[PDB]
Amino acid sequence: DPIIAKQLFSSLFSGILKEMDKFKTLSEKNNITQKLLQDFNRFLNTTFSFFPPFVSCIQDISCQHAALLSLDPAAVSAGCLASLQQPVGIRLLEEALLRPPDVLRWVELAKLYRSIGEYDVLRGIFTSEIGTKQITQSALLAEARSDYSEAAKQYDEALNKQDWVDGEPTEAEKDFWELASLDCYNHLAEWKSLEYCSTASIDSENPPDLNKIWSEPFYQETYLPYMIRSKLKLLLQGEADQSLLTFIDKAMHGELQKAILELHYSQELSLLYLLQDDVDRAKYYIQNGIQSFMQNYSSIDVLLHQSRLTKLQSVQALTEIQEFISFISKQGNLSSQVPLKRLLNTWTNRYPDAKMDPMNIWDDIITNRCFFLSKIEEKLTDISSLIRSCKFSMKMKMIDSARKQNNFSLAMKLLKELHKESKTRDDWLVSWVQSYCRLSHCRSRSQGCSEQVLTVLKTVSLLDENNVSSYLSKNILAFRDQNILLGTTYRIIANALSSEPACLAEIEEDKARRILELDSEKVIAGLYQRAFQHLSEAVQAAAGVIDAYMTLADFCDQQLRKEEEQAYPALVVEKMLKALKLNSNEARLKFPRLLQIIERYPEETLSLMTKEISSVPCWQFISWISHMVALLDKDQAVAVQHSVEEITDNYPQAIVYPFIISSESYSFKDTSTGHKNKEFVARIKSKLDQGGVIQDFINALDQLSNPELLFKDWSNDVRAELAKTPVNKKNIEKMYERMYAALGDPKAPGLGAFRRKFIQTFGKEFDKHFGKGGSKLLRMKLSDFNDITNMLLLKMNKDSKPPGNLKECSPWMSDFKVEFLRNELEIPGQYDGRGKPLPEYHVRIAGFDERVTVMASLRRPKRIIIRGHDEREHPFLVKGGEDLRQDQRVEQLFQVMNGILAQDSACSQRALQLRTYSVVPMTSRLGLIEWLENTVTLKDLLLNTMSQEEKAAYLSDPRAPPCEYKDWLTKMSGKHDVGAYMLMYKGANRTETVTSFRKRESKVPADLLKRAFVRMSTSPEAFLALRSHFASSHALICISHWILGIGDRHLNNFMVAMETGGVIGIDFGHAFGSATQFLPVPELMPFRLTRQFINLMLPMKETGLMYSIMVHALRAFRSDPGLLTNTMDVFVKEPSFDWKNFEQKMLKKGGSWIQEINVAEKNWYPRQKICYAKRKLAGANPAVITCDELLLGHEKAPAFRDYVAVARGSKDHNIRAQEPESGLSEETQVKCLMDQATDPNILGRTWEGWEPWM
Repeated sequence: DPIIAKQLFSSLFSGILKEMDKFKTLSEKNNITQKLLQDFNRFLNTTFSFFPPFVSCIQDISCQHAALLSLDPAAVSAGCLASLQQPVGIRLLEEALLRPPDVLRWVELAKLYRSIGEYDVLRGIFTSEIGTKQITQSALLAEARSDYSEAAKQYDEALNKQDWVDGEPTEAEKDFWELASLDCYNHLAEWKSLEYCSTASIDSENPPDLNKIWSEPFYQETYLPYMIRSKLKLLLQGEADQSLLTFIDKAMHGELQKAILELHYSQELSLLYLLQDDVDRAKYYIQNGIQSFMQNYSSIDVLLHQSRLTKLQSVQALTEIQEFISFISKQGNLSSQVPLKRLLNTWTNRYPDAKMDPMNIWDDIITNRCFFLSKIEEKLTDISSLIRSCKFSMKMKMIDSARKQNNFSLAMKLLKELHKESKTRDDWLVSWVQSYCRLSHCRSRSQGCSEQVLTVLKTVSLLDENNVSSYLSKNILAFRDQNILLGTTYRIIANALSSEPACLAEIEEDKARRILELDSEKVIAGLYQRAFQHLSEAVQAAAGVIDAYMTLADFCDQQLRKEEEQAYPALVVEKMLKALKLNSNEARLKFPRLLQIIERYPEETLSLMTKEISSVPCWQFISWISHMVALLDKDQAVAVQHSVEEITDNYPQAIVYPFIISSESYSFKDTSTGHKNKEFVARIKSKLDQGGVIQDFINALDQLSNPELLFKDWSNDVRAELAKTPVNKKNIEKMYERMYAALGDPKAPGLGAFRRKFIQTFGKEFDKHFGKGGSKLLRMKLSDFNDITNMLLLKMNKDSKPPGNLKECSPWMSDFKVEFLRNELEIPGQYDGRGKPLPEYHVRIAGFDERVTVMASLRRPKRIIIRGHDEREHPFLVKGGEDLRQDQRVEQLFQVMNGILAQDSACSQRALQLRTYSVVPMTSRLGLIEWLENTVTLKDLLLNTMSQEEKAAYLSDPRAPPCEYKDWLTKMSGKHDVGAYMLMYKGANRTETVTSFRKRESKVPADLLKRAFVRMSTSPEAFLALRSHFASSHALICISHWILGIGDRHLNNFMVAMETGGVIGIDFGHAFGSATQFLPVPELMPFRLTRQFINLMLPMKETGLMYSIMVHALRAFRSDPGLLTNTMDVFVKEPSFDWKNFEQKMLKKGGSWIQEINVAEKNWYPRQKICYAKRKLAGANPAVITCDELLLGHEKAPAFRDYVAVARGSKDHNIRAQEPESGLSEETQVKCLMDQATDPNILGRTWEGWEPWM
């Protein structure tokens, strides 16, 4: 076994080098270490067989001592690239680049990061380190998205510069421009311009590409693959070129020119010998290619993902070469057409996937298949059309996949190269024209309003071509799609010149007259009619008609939300319900729009609403069941009664827990239409929970929650109502029954659920103190004294034992053991939209477990370890007293959020997906949350990475960052409580707080997250995997907690997954902007990007991985039809939190918000939150929205202009003070977001529990 020999030598040598340090002082020690360094250089230079547990052995023992770190940047990179052991040379070069020699080290580290994928870390060092110009930054910005036309334009516009008098570019960024030009010319199909750029550096005047590349081997690694690739890829379509054949012939004579050429490529060699018509050498080289693939794939480590992916994305082309050789060697395939037709039918069914394979894979497979079909049509001397139709269909599928990955300069050249063939038949023409129009519609979603008219005024005249002169009367699926795309075209024009009213028509010469022939307000209303007519013609003419419904539906819906400043409510309701009658999901999230339009326009279209909802499969409302059953109290519930009856008759388990939350509060009417509704609610209450076990289940769960932290909630309920004025009658009398049901006589909890073990020590002990309560407190009406309740509430927690130690505390569950058909429970947490469910195969609960575990918080939830009838064990979390509906709402928002992420190409290629869980509110004040296995909170991870002494030095010391902030706030203001923040904004300037923040954040250990990810990783090939996952997950939740504005992101709202290193986001108390608007000391930062998240990525900068993930996710978010805005609108206009639930849930945790109701009762305003979220989704300065929220919630306060001055910028140091208010872009938006999150003027002035330094 070579691995244990590697480990034994790597431990023995380091032990000897450690033990020699007593004698052999610094005179001889330096000579010994330089001789060891020279011998290691000699090993790496004279090796010829790169044995990987030898190469990795010497590169592992050099990295651990600070004398061999300056080993050999030229040899380390070559040994790791040839030995396929890159993540140890990466660690070696990074440890050298910590602590010119430090320029070629960045060149070799970029060479090592380029080979394992990792193109986001690669761009992050070509800006911070290989910089010194202002055109490299613009070119890399244009290449970070799939825009390799301007990005390669401004590289050849900078290599052949002449003077450029501001300095001279170095010799490290002068060939980097050539290499990046080769990359960007390779990303398109620029095959005539890649060979010239790759051969224009070895020599001049038609250079000798025969032996000049074989000496000075820098021309052998970089300029050789691009030359042979660009010449073969231009040979495969038909030319002569006579340059690669002769070079391969003259290079296949020797071993120095033969071993490299037959080891590295061999598949280019098989394609070349197939071009030279001989098959046996091609057979030998394709079998050598398959064997070399197997040898390479067996050496990449399994947890280096995307290296195995880009390795495995070539087996289809390899196997298609082998399959073409096998198809052409037989003689039965020649003279008969059925194996050819079977080959075509298996070719047009095995595509690479759109949206997931990059376009070089598509380019390889389609160019190979067209070469194969040309060879087959050569050897088979109708049948000429059956191959042309295959080639046309494959090329059009390639273009349709190319558009979806935002390759528009690559799709336009394919559409222009395919136009001449798409002329003879009409269906080819309409597919080409509709692909053209779809490309123009998906292209214009990012240009400004002045160019959005220009890019779609081209696709109007080419629809006045043929395919209208008697084609769209024989076929109907094209006649629908043309009307859909023309309506969308006029929609983009009419919304384009309405945001900018007339200046877009002013910047025109005849295009304004071409607009107006189809002022300044009477043409917009004509273009909306021109959009409406074409969108309404389509529904009169599976995903061929539900789009025809839903585009018209969303156009009329945005017309109504614009008209709020017509018989359109008739056209929204039917044309959304007829598409929900088919299985849709874009029509399934838009149903509360119908529930709001039938309320706001109720005088018409309501019997139509009943007649249209009367025939719908009643499983497409289980996501919206808690919205239709909250209409049971309210007037006009006759539009939804048959669906509730159908659900209670078919699935009487998935309506129960929304029924208990809505029967808790119901104030019915007295009119004749409000007369049958009481009978209906009584009917469903009688026919549901018929066995009488769901209420006993909920009662047995309610006995598990702590009552000592429920007496707190009852005291806060009664002291907020009784102790203001003696005019509010009998509310305390109606609300004392809730306290009497859980405390008082001991037979009432036995009648409710069971004889508790807690009531023997609670309800028997608190009788001689609560006889006074039952006598006087039931009829008190004094509203003056509460210390007699405070002194017993203070003594009730010194004798109470939150250890219950068993499941015998709630003994209905300890002996569950179901017997027969007596209404089995079916454990909650299923039935979430998602087609027609199968209730027989759902997990039924078949036992509890005899252990309880209390989680550490203030509210103390309880984890239960119950079992299932599949003999699994599910743990859950019981939280009693708290309305968990809002967490369920925002997790549904996270579900639609990472459903819209997975539809994006550049996000699904990196596998960006938010981590969700399940929350069920069984009744109000009682719910059930999922539990996550083997996860630790972020503060506990950082607190257990430390040592045993520095923990005490960090927690208990006067110079600790906790106590120093309190001393600083005492010094700057004067008062020793909250309110000193209000005087610190006016008693301090910028520089003092910035220097004090640096001085107090230079006291925590900087290597606190790298130490945690290196303590548990055991390998350099696992350190990379555990760090990049943490980076991607934290960047995704940082950008996702900003659109729907979530504050309070302190160190306990993040849970890391200690087997793979990924963060979870929890605890959504602030959903829209409220931590800055209603807390006393606001939160001015967008998210949490502190020092530890910065120092994890050293020596790389924040302009790499986190920057690219945030920009890609934000561009995924703000390119939508409006699903997220509609769902957030439905979330805020749901009447369950009208400042009262807000103040109750802020009361139940005693922090900083205390005793504030004078203006916030009349300043909730659910239109404002949607206005601000839509405004920041439309592109806005992140310090303008913050100042608007501070204006909305903090005026008539002393330090308000200081709030604006701190969270506005400084115009000298801050990039967010130099940019305009609106009309921004994604890259500059993320730049201002990173400037606001990392700002010592902000983090020096922030809440003391948010902990900005760590």
